[PDB]
Amino acid sequence: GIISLLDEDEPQLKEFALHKLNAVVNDFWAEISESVDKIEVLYEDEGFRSRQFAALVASKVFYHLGAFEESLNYALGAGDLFNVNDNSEYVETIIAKCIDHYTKQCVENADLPEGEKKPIDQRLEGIVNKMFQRCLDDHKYKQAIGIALETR
Amino acid sequence: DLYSRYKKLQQELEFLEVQEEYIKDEQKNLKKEFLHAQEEVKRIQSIPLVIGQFL
Amino acid sequence: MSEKKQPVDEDNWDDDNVEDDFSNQLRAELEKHGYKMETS
Amino acid sequence: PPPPPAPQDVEMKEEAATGGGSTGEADGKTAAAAAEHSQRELDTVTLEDIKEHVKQLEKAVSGKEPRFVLRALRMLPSTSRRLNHYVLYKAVQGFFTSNNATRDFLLPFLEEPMDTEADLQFRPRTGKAASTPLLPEVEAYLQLLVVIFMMNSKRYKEAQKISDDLMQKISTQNRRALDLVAAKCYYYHARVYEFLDKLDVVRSFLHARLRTATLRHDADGQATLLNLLLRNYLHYSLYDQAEKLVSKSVFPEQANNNEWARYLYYTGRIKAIQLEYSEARRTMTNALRKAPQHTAVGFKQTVHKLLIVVELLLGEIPDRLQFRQPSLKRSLMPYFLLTQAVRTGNLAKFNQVLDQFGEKFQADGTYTLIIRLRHNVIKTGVRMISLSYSRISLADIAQKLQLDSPEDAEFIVAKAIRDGVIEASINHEKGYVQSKEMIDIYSTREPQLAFHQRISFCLDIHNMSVKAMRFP
Repeated sequence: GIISLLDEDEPQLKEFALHKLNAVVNDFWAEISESVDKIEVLYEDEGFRSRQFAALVASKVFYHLGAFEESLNYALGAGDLFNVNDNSEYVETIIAKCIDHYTKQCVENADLPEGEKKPIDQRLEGIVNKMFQRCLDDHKYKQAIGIALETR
Repeated sequence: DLYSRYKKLQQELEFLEVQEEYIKDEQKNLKKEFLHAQEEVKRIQSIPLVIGQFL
Repeated sequence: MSEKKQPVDEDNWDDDNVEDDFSNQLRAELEKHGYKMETS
Repeated sequence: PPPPPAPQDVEMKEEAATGGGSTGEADGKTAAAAAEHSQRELDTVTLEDIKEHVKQLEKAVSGKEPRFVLRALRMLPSTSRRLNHYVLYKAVQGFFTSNNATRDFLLPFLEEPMDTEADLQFRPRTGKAASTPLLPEVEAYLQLLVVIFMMNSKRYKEAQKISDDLMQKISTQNRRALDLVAAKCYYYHARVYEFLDKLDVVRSFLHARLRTATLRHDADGQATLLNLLLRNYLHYSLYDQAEKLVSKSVFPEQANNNEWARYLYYTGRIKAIQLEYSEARRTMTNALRKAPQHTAVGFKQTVHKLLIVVELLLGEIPDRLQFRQPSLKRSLMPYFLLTQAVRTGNLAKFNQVLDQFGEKFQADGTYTLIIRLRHNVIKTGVRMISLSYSRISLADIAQKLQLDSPEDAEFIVAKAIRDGVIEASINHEKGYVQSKEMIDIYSTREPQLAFHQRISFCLDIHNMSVKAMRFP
């Protein structure tokens, strides 16, 4: 029971709840699954300026429950500190599914002549052009042309 | 060889996908022809039966 | 197959299954079941 | 010195299969699981659990673990000469003087198969080198100079978690050997960790170890670590069964065929302690008939005493004696009289069995039985007598079971209608039940409702036997 401590309708107790989240979220994996609804309340609220972190622990708990397309939605909603991570489970499986959506999206939009596409959501392209520079400046261009395969 | 080591895998994969569909249908037709074989065992006789004895 | 929590853990006896279908029922008593005749 | 040749033989028969044979069954094999030496080695681990493992005493001290852990090398095809080294070192135990080099000198012995050479690439040899020495050390938990070493040996097995998580760098399915060994050794982890105290950060160890086995290698790890997590949440306070209520991802191939049985048993104890009669007794029944064999002496017995507690709580149970091991009789000296107190309707005996055996009832520790067993006695009464007579009176049954008033008999009959056993109503003037039984209820279209499930279940098992006929 860590979400009933949120009747203070500012983000300034949502932040103490998140300071509880990033402390004991793996123990309280049972707890947030009911709190999916109020995490949605946090994402919908533009006045909640920590909505980046709302989508962060959203994709965390959906990575726990096995949601993956909504892990993609709130993975894009997570922000700029999303792609930059070097972690070996969470961030690389979800950017695996994300740039898998990028290549299947570029296939479907390569199957879609002259526009009318689904646009670039504002947190794609990050590790595309950032791990792409790892592949480039690691001086083997086979990934650098493998993306050119994958985008058509 | 990160350019075609992993992409030639689908090449000889599509084909046994199709044979994996295919041998099913060949089994679906050979039951028919098995029934035709079994019934065509019995078109010549066993109304007009003659009598010998085994030796 | 011991792989679980457990490494810390018809003479007169199948007649006792019907007799524990009978233990709350008429042990022998033989007089009661012979004297229910003559009270009327 | 004539008996230690039997561990000398079975030791080489084990790692011949494991090392050389399952390394060749790892090189290019495992189309689904062609590592049949993995199941052979789990058979030999059950064989070392039947026997003494290798060198607990064996008329000497510490012979094999300093010996065979050297020089594997996986090289040019004269590594059978390193096997000849392994074989012809055996003049030391028979002829020479044995010396103590286990449980203290093992700390560089585990680093010997890495510091010889770049031996090979696969992790089942590493899991071999940290399991096949160290599992012969765990079953001697005399807590003096032996359990801190089980502790550190399974810290090396936590390094085996590390070298399970970061070895082959993606997709070489050696988890169908290492999770098969790791099921066993993580149960022994939980055993040795909870021989002393409850495990606290080993909970997060287990959480992240369940996390890493999610999709990339989801083979025998998820269900076994979930058994670990379930018995963890079972032995201690009961807060995170809502985790199974929100994250029910519990359905593998149900591979080990007894893991699934005892898994359904443990979650039957869960639904027994949450609240259930029906679903809990049917999964207890399915685990009961899914008892694998009786080839393990009296291990079904205590666990069955705690299994059919819910059937005792049904009230429709006779004496349970067909299960009774005669060595269980001296422990069911409470439990036999308890099911006798189920068959009897006495109240003073209902509390005098408690007053006589509350300590073994605490050994059960599941007073959910006694919080509803009085209610079970009155429901046994209402089932019997309401199946017996058509228009009974509430006074007859009431002052036949000592109720002393009409209105609590009314509340009994009312909460029995609310619990829905019989039609029985009240000829309301001062009570005095007017009621009926129920024959001519229905008998023809209603069976053939359930016959859809009968024969659809049959055709499910038809197609399952088809997909099982697919295997040879």
